[PDB]
Amino acid sequence: SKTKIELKDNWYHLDGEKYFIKAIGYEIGARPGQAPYEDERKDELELMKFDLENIKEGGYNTIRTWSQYSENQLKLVQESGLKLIMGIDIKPEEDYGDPEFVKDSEIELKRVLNYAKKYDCIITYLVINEPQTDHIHSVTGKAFVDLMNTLINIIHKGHPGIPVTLSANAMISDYMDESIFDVYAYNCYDHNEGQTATMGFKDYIKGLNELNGLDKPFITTAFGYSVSPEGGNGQYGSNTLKQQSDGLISNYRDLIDAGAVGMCPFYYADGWWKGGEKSDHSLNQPEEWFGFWGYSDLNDKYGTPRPVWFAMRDYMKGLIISPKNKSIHTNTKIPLELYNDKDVKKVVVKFRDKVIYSKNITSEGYMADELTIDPVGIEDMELAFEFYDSDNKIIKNESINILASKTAFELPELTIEVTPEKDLNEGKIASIKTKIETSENFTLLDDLKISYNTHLGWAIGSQASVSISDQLDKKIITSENFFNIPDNCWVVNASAGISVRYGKFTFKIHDQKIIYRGDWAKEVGRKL
Ligand SMILES: OC[C@H]1O[C@@H](O[C@@H]2[C@@H](O)[C@H](O[C@@H]3[C@@H](O)[C@H](O)O[C@H](CO)[C@H]3O)O[C@H](CO)[C@H]2O)[C@H](O)[C@@H](O)[C@@H]1O
Ligand SMILES: OC[C@H]1O[C@@H](O)[C@H](O)[C@@H](O)[C@@H]1O
Repeated sequence: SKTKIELKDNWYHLDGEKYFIKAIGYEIGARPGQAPYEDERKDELELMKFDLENIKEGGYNTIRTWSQYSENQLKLVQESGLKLIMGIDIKPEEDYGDPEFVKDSEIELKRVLNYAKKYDCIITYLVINEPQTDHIHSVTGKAFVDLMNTLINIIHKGHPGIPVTLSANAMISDYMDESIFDVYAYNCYDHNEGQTATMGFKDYIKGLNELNGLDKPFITTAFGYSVSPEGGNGQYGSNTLKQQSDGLISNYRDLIDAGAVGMCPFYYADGWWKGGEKSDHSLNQPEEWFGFWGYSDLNDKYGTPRPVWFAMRDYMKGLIISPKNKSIHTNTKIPLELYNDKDVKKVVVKFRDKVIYSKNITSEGYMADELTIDPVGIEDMELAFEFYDSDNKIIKNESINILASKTAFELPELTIEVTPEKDLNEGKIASIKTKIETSENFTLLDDLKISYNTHLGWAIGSQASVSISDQLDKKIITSENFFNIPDNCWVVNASAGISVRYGKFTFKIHDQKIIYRGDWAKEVGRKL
């Protein structure tokens, strides 16, 4: 009598009902003094009970993991009521083409499935975490793609009806074909650099979903901020607790706006192990301070929640999927899509302090309806949503900003032409020629940003800020920027973008090219 999972209209459905995955990343075996990949493996059931209870009280309906649970650990999750997105420990730096590696991975996965298939709390498998561009280049995309297929197929037979995808960072694996998987997924971070500086976070991830083809559900397997005392660069590491909390909420809205119907904020609690020494909480390792919970000292096995925990719990009470923030509408009818928890009994939408939508909610979960708006010409509109509880008291406010008209209209447009256009082998030097078709009434703000992300490990590559002050009054605004191509660049994401404003509506216009060195990515690269 197990949960039927159906993927359609780019949503997960459980037992016929659309189901927004409100997950959180969760790693057991990562208390101070512990390292989950090196220590003798323990079930840690007492600490899991504490954690699973905390996570239910934090508002989540799902956990997301990196490493397979034992049967004992799975049964506890099963009995908790939470859903599980279970990662499999398939070492990313290993040779995917090595028959011993393949066989060990297959034997291990089959061992897991043999009991895991009894536990219907599992709603997705993640078959690998974070394969690096250069490594794939080195062992070949075919080795990679063949391994993914092998494991996908073993899961489809061993635990039927459960979707399979992977954990892949959007900043380094933008180029990758994800069409072999059942759902599209990225780890998504907003550090306002490279792709996220040009396109902005919303538009970057949405672009990838469009390139993917808008034909499967899309989820995020990670996002968030580190509150390390120091270390990192820009917004990576070294955030305040307030920055962390405000950042998760900005991320949550943005990624919904990119089409996500499942969310795995990163993550439950700090892992001191992650910067190298598990017994020490290093002041300058961003990676050891990503938790929504932190530990006081080496002996603290429990920890306490940081402000982000409470902001997230509050934010998740009522989710707005449509309309989307920074969306453009040319109809008077706007799709409304909500995912309410059981405490939301009424939703109101206001424009300029006037009710345009009111509805008593009698059942939790997904609901669709339509908003009627009445824009004059091209009208920027802050849509003020209000969620109320059973006592008619507001428990959440959220704005959705739209740009609306009853009639089709012109936006300013940014396109790029990139050289080499199609094959990096054709020269040692690149160019990005940007062209902005302006539109009066739309103000271009600040600097044009250019990114030539050559994908060398985590490094962003060259960027450039170009002033367009001297050109603001022209219909067509141009720029040409040059970049040296590293010999070990196998793929590049070349992009450009600028901020635009219409009344109080601010957004970005941008364009993007993904360009490969040779035919190395015939198998692994996205086919359009
Ligand atoms: O089980 C698979 C794999 O796990 C690795 O350890 C993982 C980390 O890779 C992971 O890293 C996070 C990213 O997935 C996410 O996108 O961003 C955050 C912030 O930058 C990263 O920390 O974190 C989890 C949880 O601590 C770890 O379990 C192993 O290193 C690897 O050997 C193993 O195959
Ligand atoms: O410096 C390396 C780090 O850079 C960040 O942008 C990534 O999100 C991290 O996962 C990575 O380990």
